[PDB]
Amino acid sequence: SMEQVAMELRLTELTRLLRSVLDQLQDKDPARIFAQPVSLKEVPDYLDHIKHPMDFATMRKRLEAQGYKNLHEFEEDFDLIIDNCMKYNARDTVFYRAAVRLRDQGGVVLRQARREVDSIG
Repeated sequence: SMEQVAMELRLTELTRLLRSVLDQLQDKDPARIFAQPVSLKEVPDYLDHIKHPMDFATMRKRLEAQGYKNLHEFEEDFDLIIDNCMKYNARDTVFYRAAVRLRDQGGVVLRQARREVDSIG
């Protein structure tokens, strides 16, 4: 149908906007702490602690398969990255602190992304 095509075009455009959001958020992680999944070879107890691991590569795979239907889904994954890290690592660690900084800096990007998603529809 023509309606299915129009819905598909909306999703493609949301994907484009979320790709630019993802890039902007990942630049706030210049240490690349959150770039890849926590290695289960290197942290073998991880899944005993963190039930839904997340990282930027995994989000990028979902994004490129158009697997985010709305901004809320995407934000959920971003918050996982932060929240996972702030539980596994203590306050006095470079990892915890990288998360706090990513959260605070990413808030600004996400606030305008929400306005753009609503505005453009």
